[PDB]
Amino acid sequence: QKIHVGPGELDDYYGFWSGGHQGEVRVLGVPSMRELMRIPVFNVDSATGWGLTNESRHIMGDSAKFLNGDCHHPHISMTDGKYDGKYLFINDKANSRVARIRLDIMKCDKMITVPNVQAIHGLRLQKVPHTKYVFANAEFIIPHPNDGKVFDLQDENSYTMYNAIDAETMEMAFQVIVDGNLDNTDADYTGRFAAATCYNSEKAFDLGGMMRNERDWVVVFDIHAVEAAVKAGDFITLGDSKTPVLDGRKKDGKDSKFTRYVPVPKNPHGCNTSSDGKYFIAAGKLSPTCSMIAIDKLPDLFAGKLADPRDVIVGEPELGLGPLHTTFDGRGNAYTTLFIDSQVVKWNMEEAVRAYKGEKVNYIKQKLDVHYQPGHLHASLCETNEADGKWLVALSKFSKDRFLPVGPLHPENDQLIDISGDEMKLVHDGPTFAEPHDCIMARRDQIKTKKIWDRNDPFFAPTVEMAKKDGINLDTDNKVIRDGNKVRVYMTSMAPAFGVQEFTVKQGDEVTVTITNIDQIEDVSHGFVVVNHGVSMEISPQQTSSITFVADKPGLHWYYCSWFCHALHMEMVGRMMVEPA
Amino acid sequence: QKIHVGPGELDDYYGFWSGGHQGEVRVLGVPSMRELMRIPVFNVDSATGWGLTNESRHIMGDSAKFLNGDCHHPHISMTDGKYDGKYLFINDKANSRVARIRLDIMKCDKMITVPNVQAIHGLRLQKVPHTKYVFANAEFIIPHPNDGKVFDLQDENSYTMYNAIDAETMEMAFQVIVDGNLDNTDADYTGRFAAATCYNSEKAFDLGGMMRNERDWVVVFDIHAVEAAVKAGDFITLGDSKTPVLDGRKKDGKDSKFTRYVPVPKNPHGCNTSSDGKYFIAAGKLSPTCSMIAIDKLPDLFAGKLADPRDVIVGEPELGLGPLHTTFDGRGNAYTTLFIDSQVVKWNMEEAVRAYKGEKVNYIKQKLDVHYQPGHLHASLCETNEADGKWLVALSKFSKDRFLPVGPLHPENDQLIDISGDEMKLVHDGPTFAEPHDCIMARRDQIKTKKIWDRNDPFFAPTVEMAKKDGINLDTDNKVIRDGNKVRVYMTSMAPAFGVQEFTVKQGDEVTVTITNIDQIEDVSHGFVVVNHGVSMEISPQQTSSITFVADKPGLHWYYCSWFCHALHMEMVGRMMVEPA
Ligand code: CUA
Ligand code: CUA
Ligand SMILES: [Ca+2]
Ligand SMILES: [Ca+2]
Ligand SMILES: [Cl-]
Ligand SMILES: [Cl-]
Ligand SMILES: [K+]
Ligand SMILES: [K+]
Repeated sequence: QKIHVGPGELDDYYGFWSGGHQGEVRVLGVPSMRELMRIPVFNVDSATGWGLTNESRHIMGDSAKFLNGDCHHPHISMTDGKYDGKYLFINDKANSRVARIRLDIMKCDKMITVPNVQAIHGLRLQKVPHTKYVFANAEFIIPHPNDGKVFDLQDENSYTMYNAIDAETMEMAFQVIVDGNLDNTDADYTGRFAAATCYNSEKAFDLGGMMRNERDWVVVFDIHAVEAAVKAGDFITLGDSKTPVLDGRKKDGKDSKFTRYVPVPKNPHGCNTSSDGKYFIAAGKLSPTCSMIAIDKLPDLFAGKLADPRDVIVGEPELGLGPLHTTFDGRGNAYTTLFIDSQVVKWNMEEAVRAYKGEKVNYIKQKLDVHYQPGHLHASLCETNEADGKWLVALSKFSKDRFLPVGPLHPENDQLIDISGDEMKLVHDGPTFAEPHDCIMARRDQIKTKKIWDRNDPFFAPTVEMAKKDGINLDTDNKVIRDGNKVRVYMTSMAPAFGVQEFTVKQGDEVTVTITNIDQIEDVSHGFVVVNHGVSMEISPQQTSSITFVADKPGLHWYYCSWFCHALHMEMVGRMMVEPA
Repeated sequence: QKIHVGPGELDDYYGFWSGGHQGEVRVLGVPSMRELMRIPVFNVDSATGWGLTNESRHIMGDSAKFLNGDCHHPHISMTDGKYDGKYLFINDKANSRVARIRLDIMKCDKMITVPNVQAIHGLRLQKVPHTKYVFANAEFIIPHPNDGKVFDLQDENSYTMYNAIDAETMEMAFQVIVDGNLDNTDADYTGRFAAATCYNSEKAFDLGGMMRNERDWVVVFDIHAVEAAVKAGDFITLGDSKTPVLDGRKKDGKDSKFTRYVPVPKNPHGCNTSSDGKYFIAAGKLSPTCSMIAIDKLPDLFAGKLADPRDVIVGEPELGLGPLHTTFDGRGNAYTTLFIDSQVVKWNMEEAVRAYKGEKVNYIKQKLDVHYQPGHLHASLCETNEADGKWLVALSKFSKDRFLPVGPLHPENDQLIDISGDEMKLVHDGPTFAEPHDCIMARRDQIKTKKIWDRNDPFFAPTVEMAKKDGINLDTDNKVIRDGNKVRVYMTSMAPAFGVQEFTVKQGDEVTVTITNIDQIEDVSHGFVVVNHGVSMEISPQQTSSITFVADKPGLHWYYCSWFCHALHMEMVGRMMVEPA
């Protein structure tokens, strides 16, 4: 298969990389493994002005004060268990957020701070009949209220929560209180069930105390029950938050209607739904195994027909030292990362089930050495019923000597593996910055992007609305509006000239600058930088962007186009003149 | 020649790419073209905490308030016209800075805001006897003083200055006032001469005005005469800066003794020194030519022994539409990007010289189509007397359809070209983000990097000093110092545990957390994030990192390791308990 993309040839798949604790999303071409684009999200991007513009800061809301993010789990919206390519969602563990990226423009359009929780980690989307909810794990246990009166993790009100978000409105939909904590999560192929791993059933704070008892669990949710109760008004609220909260904790050994707890060894990590939709598969981490829950048997468990929690475990294969995550070729094989053994193991699921039932069958097919310490892995289309079994990417955390030395801080090794035949084969070592955790691949024909902006696009619709209240036609106008100590500059730009090449303000004015790029030709991007004022933004064809800063320095202040747009780019400039105190 | 670096194999050259409007430096492996490392400079990096940590904010000084940058020009320190691999220097156009990167650790360790100027653009290094000076261009004509009383560019005190920075101290050495402006810059192979291009000899603000003269110039500097006047104390100062300022403007049609103006058509851009040391080659931009100045004839120019300044023009080859930059194979050939024709033109320098003298000779050897609109280009070791004629990179501004569509905003196309033979062969298209302008390549053996940090390292030496005053040994100690409402947490880190897992503070307290990574294994990096407090940093092996934040939120707040470092990495956590006000 494939491997090389030469000049003039295009990649076959889009890859979407989490940027880890750097905070952006990266778009790659597969199988080239080249970075086609970065999409700023939780990071401040000096290039495009994400974090600086009024459009981005409005999207970010109050959290625009944060300059950091820690994002792990990128996922694409689905319709009937197949990517629809409309949105990508990603977590922020550092500042408790979920972001939405529109895949038609490759920008983040919505962001939410998840209320009453700490650290949003695991995240996956509802598969069937479409992505109605985004499900997100809050990883750390906290007091409720968290007012500094209680610090102890054991209080009746010290807990973490599972989170559902309307994928379309990006509002909170509901939250479910749970025993222990939450690591990773996945959803079934019906919409009824979701599931999550827990590694802190002990509720300790030290290393040894989290590794305490030989088993934790995966908690299985009945979204249908949860939906029913919310619409039956049976919910509580926490603090000033209107979010419906339902209780998924076990009372005195009795179950809530919303949850079930399936014991799993040992500090389990990855939580993955097979492409055939037969299994939730939990990676054992400290246990050298994975754990297979039959989704089949979940209706009987919730209905009380099953004698005991462990009954839904139809497989528990022994695999190797330090299992972290599982993915699927859609051929009936599963692929699991072993962190300690530094391998990917390929294994047959149905054979694992039968071996848990007595039959002595060798369910392991192959172990491939990786370099080194793999975390996540992802097979192409693995999260859909179209799992095509062509490509595998394992994302290792130590690169050691796989690339040229670049100092004490090392890159990550993301390795492309061909799985289209019977033997896994390593084809490409891909260095990446700041620890991507997971990634997702889509077919090229599953993504459809806009070549230039629509004037009516929601992204800057608020800026269009404000322009109205000044009597500005953004498509045509080059005006300066004065309002007390607020100066609002409106201009069109067309390579190689700004529509407004000079304005004059008085010292201390609040200057907003709105730019509308009216070039027709694709790729004709402009920038705008105000020298020595900390101001920078992109404006792409037919886009409107706006930025606001204080003219606190008297004298002549130059602004220049940052994006190379024309032969006369260097001369694409203007002057802001600031009248003294 | 080469091209593919399969798994386990290593690249041959380091590349150091500008990060453009994004503000960072990127280290790539050549010829694979993979990005090995991002070095944060003018950008805020959520991953390492550059812009957030105390060590980084100290280096940046007052400019820490700025979240943006605009770099174009990365260069490597030399000894005897050869790379010595100690330092990389780069410009910031947006906020008028010069930054230093230490190539042993791959971090920015020094940063200066250039006084009394706007927009640091062109930048190159003294070649011989070594890089004592960093030369830097200030692009924009501004009033002095810029107090808001005078705005006119024609005014006797409206001008810009050429800048010299001590490469070692990173303190201003001197500035030189010039007529017109400055675009790009380069230096000879003796240390006496430096030269810069000008496109605004007209001192205009509009587009037509800047294009009025048929010729602008390259201004040439006698650095030795300059140095001899600073020494003699024949200099002025401006405003609050101590920096010696010399006058290299013309006075009533008579030269300053520090400078010469050599008229060159038209809005010239590139300013490149051939690797044999013979020529400053200015790229003609609006004129379809390069102009070759003979560094030979310069001593006579400054000794007044030549009637006209054009007498130092020895070749002015017609090459094609929109020449922007020039590079060298060390074989006698120059290679020039044609922005409008979208080509690299290979030409023989000495034949161009023969042609200028009327001799009938075809100095053009080849034109290679590039995709699309090339700005800068770079041939391996081209800045040294060791120019090796092997690889070339052309950095084109419009990628169009060369990669998959990723929205209205496109990647740049940096195309690797094989120049080892008579024929340039296009070998790889490399999509890049936020428009790197230029780059530089060095042989693998020319870069030596630290595998781990030294405890004595200058980078965190100030943080070490604060610890001594506190009677704190960083290598061993896990104590919590209190001083009023200041709280100074000192801890060691060893995967999988922070040496301080808990600390209590009062609401409103100023918390400084100082972490020393005492793991000995290479590549074992640690991280430190405080949830919902916008705090994030990296501590690589044997490093000390510190960060400061306010505990304005009462309650329990978790802090965790961000770098996946150990099997139990998820459990590398701690607790900040904050008592109410
Ligand atoms: Cu407009 Cu560069
Ligand atoms: Cu230390 Cu992960
Ligand atoms: Ca446990
Ligand atoms: Ca001119
Ligand atoms: Cl998972
Ligand atoms: Cl140049
Ligand atoms: K790593
Ligand atoms: K571009």
